[PDB]
Amino acid sequence: RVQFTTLEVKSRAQLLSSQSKLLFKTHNLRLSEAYDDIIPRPVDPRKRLDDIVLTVG
Amino acid sequence: IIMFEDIFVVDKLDPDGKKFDKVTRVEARSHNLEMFMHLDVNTEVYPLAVGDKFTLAMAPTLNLDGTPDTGYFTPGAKKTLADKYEYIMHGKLYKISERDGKTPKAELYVSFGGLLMLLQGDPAHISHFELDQRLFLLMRKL
Amino acid sequence: MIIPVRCFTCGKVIGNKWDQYLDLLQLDYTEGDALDALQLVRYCCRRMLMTHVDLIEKLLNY
Amino acid sequence: TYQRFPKIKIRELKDDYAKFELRETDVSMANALRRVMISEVPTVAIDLVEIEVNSSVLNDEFIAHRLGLIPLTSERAMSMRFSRDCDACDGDGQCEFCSVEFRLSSKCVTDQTLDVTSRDLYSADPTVTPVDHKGIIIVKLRRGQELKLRAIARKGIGKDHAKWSPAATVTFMYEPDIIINEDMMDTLSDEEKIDLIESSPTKVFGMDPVTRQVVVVDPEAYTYDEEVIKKAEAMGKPGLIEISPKDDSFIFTVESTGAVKASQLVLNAIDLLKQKLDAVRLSDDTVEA
Ligand SMILES: [Zn+2]
Ligand SMILES: [Zn+2]
Repeated sequence: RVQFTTLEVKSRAQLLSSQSKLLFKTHNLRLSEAYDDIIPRPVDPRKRLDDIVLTVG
Repeated sequence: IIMFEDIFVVDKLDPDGKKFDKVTRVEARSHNLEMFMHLDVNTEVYPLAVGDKFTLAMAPTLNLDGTPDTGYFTPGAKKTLADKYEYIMHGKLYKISERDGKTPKAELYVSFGGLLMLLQGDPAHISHFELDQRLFLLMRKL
Repeated sequence: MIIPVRCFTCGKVIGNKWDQYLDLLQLDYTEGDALDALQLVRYCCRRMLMTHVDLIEKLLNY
Repeated sequence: TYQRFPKIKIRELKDDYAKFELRETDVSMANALRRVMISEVPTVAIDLVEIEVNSSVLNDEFIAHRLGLIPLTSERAMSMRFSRDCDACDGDGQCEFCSVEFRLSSKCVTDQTLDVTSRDLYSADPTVTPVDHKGIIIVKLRRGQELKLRAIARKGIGKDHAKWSPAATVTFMYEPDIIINEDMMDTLSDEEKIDLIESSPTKVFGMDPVTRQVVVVDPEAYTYDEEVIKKAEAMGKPGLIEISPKDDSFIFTVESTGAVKASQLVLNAIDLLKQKLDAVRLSDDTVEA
């Protein structure tokens, strides 16, 4: 399993794997979709806050 | 003439490699006649990729209505035989098996020498094939 | 005993190039470099000159 | 159906290092000539010796084996008869048609140890002499040791013993042609091309220092190691260099060891391959007509 950073990298890697052009160690790779979500992180540079003050009450 | 003709598309390869000094089980299926191919062919001398178009024929003779049999082992050129294809094989049929559950479950077992080929589909198309028959495998990639 | 006149496999004559091999081994040349000056390119005719015991100088004392 | 037409091209030609090409023929004309030139062409060699007195350190049967391996010259090698073909002369002497004599005689009387040489064998016929550097050493005599013998040399086929063969190393290669896919050469970087150049055992693939291109220089020294094809096979460019041997255009690297000339070796080979294929069709001609 592998998780890319954005959606365009996945859409490019699937188009590269659809033409059977991804050859690694004399073994073809057929990239397919599988809902696993090994890291529960939203893939968006605007929805990933890194520093925000939080209070409760 | 031609007993069965179709245009397939390569679905998946069983070794899925290159220069493996073996034979690849190229699985293919039709789109206009609902067939299924399981022909073994090596990728080293005849390169095939996942996703292509190729026609396949199956004739009991290659004399083009000039002789009803094959003849000797080494056939010389005589009276413009059928050489329009690119991949010509030879083999003998040995097993006709059926299956239940679905309508298109009639398979076809043939052996072109040491290789194998499965042709699963409806019984209406492969009804012209007898038992212990000497067939051919005309193929051309386009 | 003495160096053989011909190679055991190839057949190239090497019986004469023994005094001029010890004459070039008296200098600071390497054993792998003293055979290139005698025009030996294969390793069949080089193992005769590289590995050979000189038993006649021990057998000539008596 | 009919015959072929082979074409040759001699690159270099000196004594015992003749090098020539052989084009437009299959492998069974370059192999069935090597198998005749390495074992079938007859020369002369010392067969029977007669030791009168031997007082050296080595045995009297160790010298008879070493004396037969001396590369004697042979100009009248095909014009002479064998020992069994010559029923006359009863052996044992200079018959001048099937044998020749040699006379070795030496004695060390001084203080220092003198060794005999191949230039000491005096023959009665000056056309069959040992070739000659220092020479072939035989024995080493102390103060008081002598050696005297009498040798007889005769023409023999090199299939019986390994002393009559005048060809040490006669071989041939296929001389392959290599091709480089220029559409996939720009995929690899500079370090990948450097690592692909350094993976070859022999100097087959070079590099242009003005454009960084893989240029073929000296393609006749590949020697079929199969290390360049397998290097690009386990990389990001499969099928980059496809190497296939030609069915024709061989090259010959013959050696004649000083006994006969290198030009006369392949001539006496094809002059005997014309008579080996001669007694077969005349003995099978009466069953045809
Ligand atoms: Zn050797
Ligand atoms: Zn005689």
